[PDB]
Amino acid sequence: IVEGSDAEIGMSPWQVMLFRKSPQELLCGASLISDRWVLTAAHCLLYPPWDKNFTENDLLVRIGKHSRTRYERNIEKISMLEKIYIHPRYNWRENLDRDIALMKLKKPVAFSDYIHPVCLPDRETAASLLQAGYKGRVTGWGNLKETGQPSVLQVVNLPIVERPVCKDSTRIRITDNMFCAGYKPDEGKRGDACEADSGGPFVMKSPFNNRWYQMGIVSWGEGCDRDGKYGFYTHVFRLKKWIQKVIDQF
Amino acid sequence: AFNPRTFGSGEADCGLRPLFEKKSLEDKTERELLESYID
Ligand SMILES: *C[C@@](*)(O)[C@H](CCCNC(N)=[NH2+])NC(=O)[C@@H]1CCCN1C(=O)[C@H](N)Cc1ccccc1
Ligand SMILES: *[C@@H]1O[C@H](CO)[C@@H](O)[C@H](O)[C@H]1NC(C)=O
Ligand code: NA
Ligand SMILES: [Zn+2]
Ligand SMILES: [Zn+2]
Ligand SMILES: [Zn+2]
Ligand SMILES: [Zn+2]
Repeated sequence: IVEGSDAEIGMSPWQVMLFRKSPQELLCGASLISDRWVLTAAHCLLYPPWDKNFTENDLLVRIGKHSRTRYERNIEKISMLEKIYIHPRYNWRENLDRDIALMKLKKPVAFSDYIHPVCLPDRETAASLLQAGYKGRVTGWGNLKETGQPSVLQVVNLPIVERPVCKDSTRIRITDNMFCAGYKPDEGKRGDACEADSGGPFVMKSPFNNRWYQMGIVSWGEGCDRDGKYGFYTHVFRLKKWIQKVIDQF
Repeated sequence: AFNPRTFGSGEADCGLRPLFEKKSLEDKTERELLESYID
């Protein structure tokens, strides 16, 4: 996260850290949507060009983590994966269309003050909150700038950007399965997700029922926090049926 | 939306943080989002 701030303790209890098992290496972010299901970016799991094609056993996830250097005994939880599900129509060759994947934990985790799931949007919530100008929140342990890495989870709030403006900021082919967010050069504020923030959640607090909902997944961008450029996120609501199909399948 | 038996738990106890919403406490930047809703 570039130009962000430290997150307070327990501010993002659905925050998940995706790790490479051997050798241990932080790879991406992810989010906890239930006691056993974790959402993340497909490219975090499958991106052949970067020699990424992980199997359940190549990875570990850490939940409720406050520091990346030490182990909070009975606070942070390390879980193994039972199964990985990548969207079948994920286009890694071209524009990362449908950059979404689900991972089922081997054993469900107990919720605590530091571990709790984020909500997934319903039709009504998505309609009223997913509008240009409305701000969301992105969190992550990724790079502090185009490069280093933070010792505390980072956070930044960013406005959703109108489609036409997103489309003009890049020549990469944008789809309805993506939305972008970030401040315009003229808005005077900065901030963006960056390398290794992929998979992290872009969340919005519903003023209605006071619950946090995951609207997007950090997916891609060109550089980090550059003027006239915006971060792209997987449009979660648009792909909820696939999520339903997968979770209600297995 | 989700069958509890597959989803697990959480559908009904999501998006409410123990250390914030559960204690009626606002985090330090949350108001920025609320204000972005206000026109
Ligand atoms: C995997 C993630 O860590 C990462 C998140 C990037 C978020 N960046 C900003 N500014 N919010 N994604 C990437 O690194 C992805 C993976 C594939 C390459 N990529 C890119 O962002 C490229 N820089 C651009 C791109 C390449 C191919 C298809 C779409 C975009
Ligand atoms: C993933 O690795 C498996 C071999 O272990 C391979 O069959 C599959 O085609 C790979 N997925 C690709 C490269 O998209
Ligand atoms: Na920008
Ligand atoms: Zn500091
Ligand atoms: Zn290749
Ligand atoms: Zn701690
Ligand atoms: Zn609870």
